[PDB]
Amino acid sequence: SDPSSINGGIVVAMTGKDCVAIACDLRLGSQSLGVSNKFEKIFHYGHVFLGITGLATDVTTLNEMFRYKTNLYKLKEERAIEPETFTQLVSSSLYERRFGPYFVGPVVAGINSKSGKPFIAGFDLIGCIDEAKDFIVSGTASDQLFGMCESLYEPNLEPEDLFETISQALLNAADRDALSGWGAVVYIIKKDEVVKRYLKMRQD
Amino acid sequence: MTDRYSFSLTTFSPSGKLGQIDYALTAVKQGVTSLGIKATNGVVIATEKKSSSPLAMSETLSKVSLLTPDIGAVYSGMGPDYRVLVDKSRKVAHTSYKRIYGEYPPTKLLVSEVAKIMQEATQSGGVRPFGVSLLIAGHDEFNGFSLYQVDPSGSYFPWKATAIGKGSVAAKTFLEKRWNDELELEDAIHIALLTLKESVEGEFNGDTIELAIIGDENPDLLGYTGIPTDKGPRFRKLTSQEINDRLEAL
Amino acid sequence: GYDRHITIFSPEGRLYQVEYAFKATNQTNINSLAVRGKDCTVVISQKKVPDKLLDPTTVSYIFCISRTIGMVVNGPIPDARNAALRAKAEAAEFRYKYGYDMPCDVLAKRMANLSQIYTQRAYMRPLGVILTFVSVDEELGPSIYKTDPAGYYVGYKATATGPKQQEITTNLENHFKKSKIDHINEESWEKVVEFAITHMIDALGTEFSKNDLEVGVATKDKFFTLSAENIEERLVAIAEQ
Amino acid sequence: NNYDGDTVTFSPTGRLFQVEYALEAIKQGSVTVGLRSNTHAVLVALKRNADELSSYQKKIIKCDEHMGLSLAGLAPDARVLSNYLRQQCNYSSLVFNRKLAVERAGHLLCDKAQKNTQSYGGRPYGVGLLIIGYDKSGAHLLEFQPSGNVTELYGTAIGARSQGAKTYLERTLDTFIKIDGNPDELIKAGVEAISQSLRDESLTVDNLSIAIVGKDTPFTIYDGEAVAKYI
Amino acid sequence: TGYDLSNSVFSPDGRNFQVEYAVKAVENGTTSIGIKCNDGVVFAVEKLITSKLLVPQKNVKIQVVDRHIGCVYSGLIPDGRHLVNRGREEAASFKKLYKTPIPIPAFADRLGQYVQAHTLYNSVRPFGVSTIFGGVDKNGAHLYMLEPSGSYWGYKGAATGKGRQSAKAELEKLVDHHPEGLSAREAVKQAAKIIYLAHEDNKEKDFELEISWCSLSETNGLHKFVKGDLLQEAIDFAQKEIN
Amino acid sequence: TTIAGLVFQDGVILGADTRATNDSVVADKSCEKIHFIAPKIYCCGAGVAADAEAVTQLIGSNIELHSLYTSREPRVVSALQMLKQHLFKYQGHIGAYLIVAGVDPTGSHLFSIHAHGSTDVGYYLSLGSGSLAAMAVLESHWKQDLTKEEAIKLASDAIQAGIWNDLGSGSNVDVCVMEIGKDAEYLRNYLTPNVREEKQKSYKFPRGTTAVLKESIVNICDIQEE
Amino acid sequence: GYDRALSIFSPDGHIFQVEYALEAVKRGTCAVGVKGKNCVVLGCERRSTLKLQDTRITPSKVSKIDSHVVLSFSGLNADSRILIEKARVEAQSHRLTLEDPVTVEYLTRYVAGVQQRYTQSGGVRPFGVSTLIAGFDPRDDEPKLYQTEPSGIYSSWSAQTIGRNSKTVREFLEKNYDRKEPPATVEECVKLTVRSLLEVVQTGAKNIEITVVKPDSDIVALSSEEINQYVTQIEQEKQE
Amino acid sequence: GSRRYDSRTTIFSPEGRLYQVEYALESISHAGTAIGIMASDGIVLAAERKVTSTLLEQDTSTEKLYKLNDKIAVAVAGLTADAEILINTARIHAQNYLKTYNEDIPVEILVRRLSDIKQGYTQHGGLRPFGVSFIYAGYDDRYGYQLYTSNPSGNYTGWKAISVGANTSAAQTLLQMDYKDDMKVDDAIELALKTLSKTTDSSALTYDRLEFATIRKGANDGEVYQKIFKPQEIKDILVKTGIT
Ligand SMILES: *[C@@H](CS(C)(=O)=O)[C@H](Cc1ccc(CN)cc1)NC(=O)[C@H](CC(C)C)NC(=O)[C@H](CC(C)C)NC(=O)c1cnccn1
Ligand SMILES: [Cl-]
Ligand SMILES: [Mg+2]
Ligand SMILES: [Mg+2]
Repeated sequence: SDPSSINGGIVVAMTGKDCVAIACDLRLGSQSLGVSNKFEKIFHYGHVFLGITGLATDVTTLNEMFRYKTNLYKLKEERAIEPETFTQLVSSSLYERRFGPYFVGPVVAGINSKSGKPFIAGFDLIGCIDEAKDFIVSGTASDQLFGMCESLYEPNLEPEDLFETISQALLNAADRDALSGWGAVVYIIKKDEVVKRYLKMRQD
Repeated sequence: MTDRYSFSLTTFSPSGKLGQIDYALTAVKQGVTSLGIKATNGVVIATEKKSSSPLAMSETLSKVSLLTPDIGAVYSGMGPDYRVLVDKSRKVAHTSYKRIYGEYPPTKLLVSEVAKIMQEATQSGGVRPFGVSLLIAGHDEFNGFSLYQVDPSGSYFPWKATAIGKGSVAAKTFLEKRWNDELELEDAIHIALLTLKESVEGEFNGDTIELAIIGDENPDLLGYTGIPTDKGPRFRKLTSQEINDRLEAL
Repeated sequence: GYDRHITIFSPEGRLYQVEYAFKATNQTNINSLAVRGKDCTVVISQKKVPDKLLDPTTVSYIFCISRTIGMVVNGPIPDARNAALRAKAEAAEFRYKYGYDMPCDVLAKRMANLSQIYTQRAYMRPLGVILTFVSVDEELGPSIYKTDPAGYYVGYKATATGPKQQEITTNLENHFKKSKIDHINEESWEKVVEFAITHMIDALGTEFSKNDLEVGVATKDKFFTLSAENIEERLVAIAEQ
Repeated sequence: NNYDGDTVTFSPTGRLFQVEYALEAIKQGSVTVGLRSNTHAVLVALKRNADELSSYQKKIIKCDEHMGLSLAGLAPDARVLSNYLRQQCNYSSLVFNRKLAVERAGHLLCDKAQKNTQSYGGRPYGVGLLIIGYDKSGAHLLEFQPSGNVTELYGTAIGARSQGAKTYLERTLDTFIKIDGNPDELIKAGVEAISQSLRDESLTVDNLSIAIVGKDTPFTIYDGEAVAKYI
Repeated sequence: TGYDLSNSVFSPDGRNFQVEYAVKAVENGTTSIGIKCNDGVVFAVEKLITSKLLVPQKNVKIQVVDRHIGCVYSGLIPDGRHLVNRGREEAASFKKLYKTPIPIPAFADRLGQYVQAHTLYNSVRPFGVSTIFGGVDKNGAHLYMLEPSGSYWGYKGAATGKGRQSAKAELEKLVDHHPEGLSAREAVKQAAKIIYLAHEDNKEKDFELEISWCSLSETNGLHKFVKGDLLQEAIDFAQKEIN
Repeated sequence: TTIAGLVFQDGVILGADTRATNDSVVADKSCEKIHFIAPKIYCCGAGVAADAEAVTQLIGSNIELHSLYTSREPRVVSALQMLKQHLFKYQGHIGAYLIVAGVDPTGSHLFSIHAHGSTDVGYYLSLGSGSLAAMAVLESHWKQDLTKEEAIKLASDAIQAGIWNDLGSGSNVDVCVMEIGKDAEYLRNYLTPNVREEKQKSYKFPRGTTAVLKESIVNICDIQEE
Repeated sequence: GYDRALSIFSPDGHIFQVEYALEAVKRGTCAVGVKGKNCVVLGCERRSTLKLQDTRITPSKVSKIDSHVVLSFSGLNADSRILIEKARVEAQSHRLTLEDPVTVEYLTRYVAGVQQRYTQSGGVRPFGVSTLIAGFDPRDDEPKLYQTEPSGIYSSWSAQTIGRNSKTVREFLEKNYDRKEPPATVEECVKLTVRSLLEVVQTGAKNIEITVVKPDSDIVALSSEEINQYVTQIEQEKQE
Repeated sequence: GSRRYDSRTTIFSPEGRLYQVEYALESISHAGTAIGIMASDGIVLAAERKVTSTLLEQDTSTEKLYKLNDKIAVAVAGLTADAEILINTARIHAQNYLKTYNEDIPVEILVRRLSDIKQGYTQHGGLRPFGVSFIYAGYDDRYGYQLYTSNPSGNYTGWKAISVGANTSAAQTLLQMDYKDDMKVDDAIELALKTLSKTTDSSALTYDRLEFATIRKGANDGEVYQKIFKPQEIKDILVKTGIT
């Protein structure tokens, strides 16, 4: 009945030293029934990464929408969009549906190509921006993720330490939520290389 | 009480000319000389405040206009057409850009939007083309400084330096001799004032010349403090005093 | 030669319909003049009641647009009233939306932008009128702003409009060349009106009775027109010195 | 000449040529006569045939139980205007339980025809109408021209050669106005009037069309052997 | 040339020739007048009796607006009716919102702006009527006259149509000989006279007089037609003056 | 949320906390509740966070364009009128509760705007879940002709009252001072009374602690070119 | 909207815009339709002013409207696309509501109706296109060949040509086509179609295109070499 | 009324031609020449700028060659402003197709859409047609490399090599003379520049006058790369082919 928790799933993003990480689980369900264990929630438009939790149809729809918009942006501007600008685009686009919203919890992650500055942001379903320094959480186990992130996190982690922290935050949160899990993916993002890792986790 | 002009007033003649655009360019030719020069660390745009009467307060008539904090515009031709284009240019910067991306548009894209508006006057029903050529100078983070010309047709070209209107043929020859790629902003202002003296008959001073620059960020002109990222407008209109200072070193 | 019938460009780059709207401006054969004091803006205009059957109280080319703004027109009355009603509506709508009284210059710009649209759009003709707006603006002080059929507008220290505008203009030009200031250095509006009338008498070379003039005065927070008796008191003072 | 391309253009002498040309279509139309007394009002119409095989074009149209008209000019335009009258008569009945006044019916036709003369794209109506009716102020006869001018008359005629009938009625004025409580004699006077506009042809049984309305008489049309009595 | 073929086109003079051509239609029409009196107005009109077949007193030309305004016009009669119909809509929507009946100067502009609007576009024709109208409001009596251009002024006396020069001369005498003013019943009589005198320009056909009046004392400020004995008294007065 | 605004000798001052909450949890510990509208006109927003942000940004864009058109400094009454007329239109469905303050050629001004479009004029005002805690402090201490130094103290105190005593409010104190004839000064993180205490343990993991199934490089660049 | 009456009657009772549209058809490359006993063949001219063309991707002159009906044309190419699109839409719409594909006569009637609508609508000019529409009705083995034109008239033809020098190829077909015994086989029908084009085309085989349509949605376009064999056989028989 | 002033843009002449299309084509014949040449391993687009001034900022300038998506580009001949209206529409049609089907738009579908938009202006609306001819260069996985042209009539056709704008008669003769089917991109580059060099109304062909672009399936690992040549890169290729 509650759209944000039909399909389930989570996204978490963290900043580190000269890097960002964004991660997600792989579950798509119809409430109790597990349906797919390959539903990725993290997309990218050039070097800007967007995780989306919530109602799966809107997750897919918004991905297709932001691909569309960023493609036109690039043809007109003659450069890839940056995370700060994209964040504003995400907010704009969600708030224009203020009274018929997309039931999602988006999370922007990326490194500004000109300043080199790590950047993460989160939004509620109608586009209010939470531009955190430390971490952003989203999904059905957001409470669990807040609890993990808030204790596990420390600032200025190196890429390969940040991987461990964000992974353990995701995994232990997802195991305390019925509607998350079934696999997990972790992107480690640096200014000009991005590593993607699939995690081993309990499949219940 | 109907708008029955749903057909183009601009059409192709047998020779392939679009008459109304050509005539709009003729109106631009009769208009007062304006110019633009691009330096390494800035752009300058300039024109003569041709006062219709000495009783008129020419300060109130702004031929040089701020479009965004980092973009400025000047014209030659029909002033009323320019005024409304400035109004639409300012608005389109917000509606089609700032309210989407949370930042002001880059020079080329705002120019593109103005160009579009002028093109539509050249094809839409029941309208004549705009009788102006615009020179738009601006700066943005990824393209740097730039200067664009926009014609009644909706065509736009980027320039290192140019002139439009009355004495544009003579002025462009003058700019070709003086311009190089190592100019500082002060040097361009100096060249702008020299070039503009040739096309001016009567008085030549800070009160009869309008001149603005796209240069460094002006945090003093911002009006507020407390946000490190917002450093202030690059557009600045030179004062009557500031022009007369540079005319002594001329 | 249909380039002379609608608002499109001639081969010369000219809009003949705009130029002919300007000629309609002088169809009334009335001369107007506006000047600025320290605390006020005075506008005077010739009043000609040729018919004895006319009710002279209804013959006016001066309009009270808002409390603060007055508008004198040079041109045929139907277009004058068209422009007056629109200006009133615009001045009320402005106050409602933005919470303060519409400034004189902003109204002038708005009416000019409207006039511009008639020069670009073919189905609308230009109005054959020159609108001279006057107020004591709360920010700018005494203000004269004039709009024409071309959509051009500009501020003025003083101005004159009509068939003999050049004579009135040069008379005013010469006075401000002497005084070397942008206004009439005078405390009371009563004396600024006396100045306005005097310098029109000198320029036109004609004497006036109370019924040959029409006067409008802008002060802080109100614009008002003078009655025939108020003007008479003005004319008496001029004659007595 | 130059000023007759559309209805929106005045000539230099203040004339609307398109209206005057629409007026000309009435003159080409077949004659019809209207006349009344204090008790009854009568229409008489000379219907026109295309040739000997064809029917005779119907000239009279009923608008309500107490009102109707005869036409001269473009018959499709008379259909439009009559249909409008029917609706107005009907609107008055349904909403106000009130029979529409004949004078007010004229005013409505006038204003409908006027809109076509002042606006671009439209054309004037190319038809003249003679409206008869009996309302709360007795018998009435109206003449509608497509310029917009509607005129309350004792009698009149419109169409080709109508001037003959109109001069007759102008002489007979004092006689026929007094024909009260006698429908047949009032019809006779109308049939005699329309006879003044005939040349070569005469009034046959399928040629003639008569209608009448009055005090205790609904608007009824007579054609065929019902008008043989009056030939 | 070609500047007179389209409405809303300025000639090189600065004239709208189509509007001036509408004036020729007005000049071609029958004579109508208005007389402002002490506490009201009086309207009168010449109705040409084209034929004996016209019903007397039936083809009424003067029209009321609201309850307190009278309108008469010369020229294309249907155009005049279209304008009055508009006036009625204006007067109704004014009263609907503001409760009070529309003041006469306010009403005058509502027509003036509407007529003017028909000189702004080539898709419409100017009005082929000069309209004389007025009545009594809270500020007293008012008489107006409105031309095809949308130009209107207040008047002491007004006249338009074929006999306007004749009428105007007669109105100018009344203004000179009665500076303190004219009573309502006086104005009715003078109106009758002026229409009779102005009938020398339309002398071929005989005519029918029609008069109306608003007066604060005589009609309670309401528009009423002059009927019966008062109409006959005015006709007699007029007939005596021509002889 | 806890927002407040008050007037002093030759100016107006706004205050706000920095805690944004979803349900019972703390989504943001450092959010800006003081919104830019014009260089010398600001707005404190409580209620629905997206609605309050979006409404101020819109009016701020329209105020800028209006300023450009009229060649004048924008007025607080213009912002006030535009905000209320927009909020009224939406019948409280834009759940933004605002305190608008500023300086313009007319003088200094302070107004509150509720979600349904009602507006108040006051010398001190407070809105949001901590308004009662803040108003208690303002009512106890506010007086006429405050100095700027007293005004900042009182504003920050009113916000603090909310921070401590109200669960909805928390974290830091943002202040904006708009004084006549001077640039407005925006003071984000004016107070920082809620820095987290150091943790007992570092939960940084030994590398390889997490079990990994696959690895791959993501191509983020345009075209790898020949 | 733009409402101007472009197609109107002239004093002599002609609608010049419709007749001038036929002149655009007269300019267009020659198209010919010949129906046999168990097939229809659509021949089309390709003007050889344009070499360096890419014949894989260039719009082919014969278009499928459904799997069983085809449409060729002469006149303005851009105009033809609009008709072809509308027809293809109507073909699927008919299947969706009637549960049966269109007849060739129905499809022709629809296209003809669209062409007609443009000759008495405000703001539009007629289509500068005449069409040949050919195929077989569902579960029917009788060949169909219809012709439409800008005015909106349509009619059935044993054989017909349209476009430039269609006068000459109609002359040829009128003497060579026998109604009592039409081209019995596919070969004979194709040969008569190629022969008829060879009167006007004046060049070998690149300038001729052939499409054969047979019953039960059996449509195939002939290649250059297949057509070139017909051209060879025709002129070898002619040398005698 | 208004009828008086209506040019009637969408009518046939007695001969069955569309006046405005024909006159727009006459307009386009004065525009700077654009040449497209298709090879087995790529497409070349070469075009001559029209406004030689020394003061024109060439590196940020774009009058001739525009990108429609990552696979498809266009060369323009005619009114630049008109072309930019159409280009922004074509860019949107591409992205709509991508959003709907999750596949890049085939070249012919995009071309047909634009050409249909141009057609609309000749048949209805009473507006002037777009004074633009395009050369479309593109790639998709169905037909591979494709060249098309469209003109103001909305007619489009496919090509192996083609010219639009000025001196197309002279240009098409020269292309027809030297083109071959087994040709390669590097050869086509040379042909394009040689053709412009002979047909140009200018005294000599220089780098500051040209816009140049290639679409190659000679990117890393069998992808397709669009290269819009920078001014220095045009100057290099002019020296390489031996024109300057
Ligand atoms: C405090 C308002 S209160 C509880 O009435 O005193 C605060 C005001 C605020 C916060 C952040 C900004 C930044 N632009 C401006 C103003 N509002 C919130 O904390 C709201 C409180 C909700 C409306 C009860 N929180 C939200 O709007 C959050 C998004 C935030 C975290 C960005 N969204 C929701 O709570 C929510 C709940 N259900 C559906 C959608 N959103
Ligand atoms: Cl405006
Ligand atoms: Mg689980
Ligand atoms: Mg015009």
